[PDB]
Amino acid sequence: TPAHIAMFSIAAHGHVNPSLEVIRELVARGHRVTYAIPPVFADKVAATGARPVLYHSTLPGPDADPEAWGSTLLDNVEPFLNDAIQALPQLADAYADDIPDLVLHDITSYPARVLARRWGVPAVSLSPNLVAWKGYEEEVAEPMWREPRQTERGRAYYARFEAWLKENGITEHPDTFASHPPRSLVLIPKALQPHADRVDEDVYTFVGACQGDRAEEGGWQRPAGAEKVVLVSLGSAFTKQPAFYRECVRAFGNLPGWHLVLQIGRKVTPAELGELPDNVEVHDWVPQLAILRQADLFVTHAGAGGSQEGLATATPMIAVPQAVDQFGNADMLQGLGVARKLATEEATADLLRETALALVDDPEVARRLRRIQAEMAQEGGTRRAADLIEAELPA
Ligand code: NA
Repeated sequence: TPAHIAMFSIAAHGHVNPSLEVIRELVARGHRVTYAIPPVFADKVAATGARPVLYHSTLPGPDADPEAWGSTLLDNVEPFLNDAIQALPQLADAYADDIPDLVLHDITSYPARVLARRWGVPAVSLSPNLVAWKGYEEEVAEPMWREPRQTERGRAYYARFEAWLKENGITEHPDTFASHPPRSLVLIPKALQPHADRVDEDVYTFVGACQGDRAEEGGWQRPAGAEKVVLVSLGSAFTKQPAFYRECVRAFGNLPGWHLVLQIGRKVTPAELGELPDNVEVHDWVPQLAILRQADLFVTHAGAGGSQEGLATATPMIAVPQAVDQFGNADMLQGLGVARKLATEEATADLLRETALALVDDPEVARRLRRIQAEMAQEGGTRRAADLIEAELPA
């Protein structure tokens, strides 16, 4: 008689993709898994074998640019409260006489936390980004929150948040409720966790290893004259670059022994790029892994899949973030001695080239990558996380 594990997330790729493999494995293990998700991701979720439970989220669909979330931290954070308040009852009612044995959820789902409590079952939080360490509150939250909190808006945000939890028997402060889960699996490698020396390892277990995505075998496969392959697979931060994808051509084009995979405004759109040399393939859509598995350098936006897979593929990286969060990845990657940090004003054909020739020729870069790949192997992937989830399953 199967345990019911209820998963919760929102319609955003970065909050669904990282755990799809885990959900897939839990189903493969015989658990009955339901997955609360908006309709746009129903197909995506059903493909894991989980039953989608549909609800209406007022958050921006997975198909939205980052003008659409908002410009200050209260603009970033309020939407999750607003959504949660109108999603809670939908979800409570959809699960009314089918109370799960265990609640799993991406960090964005406030309803999941509330319902786990209301139902008196354990919740397991699944983080696709870094988590709080012991000390973050004083260290980091304050000043960041220091100002918005003495504004009329921030006092009302926090007021409404209190009241809403109070409605649901919860007395934890909202910052506690939101940012400090009792139990969490962190889906990024420890190597990419700030001040990771201080994460509480009763609460949090790191499971950041590649287990999965398209584990496909063969994507594109190296032309058998390609000494050094450089995939440029998010290298940018998704913004217009009629100079950066072209700076990449000038860096690697006709560079003896090199071969350059570019991936563009992934809607085609150009004959900017111009007179492509013979060792330069450009595409709108690539299989970042089979490539990375045979690539020797990776120019990247450096988000989770991207910082992770290059580490996972022991591929040194030229870090081209263009976002404060990936500025922390960049100096973290760079901090580990396996990448050099670059912004677009900086990522010019010359400096791309000499940095590329540094990194691929640095035998210690390779040794460090080996080191990190081994630590991620240990952390475990899908089976690992699935184990940890079972180990909670009021069973
Ligand atoms: Na490699």
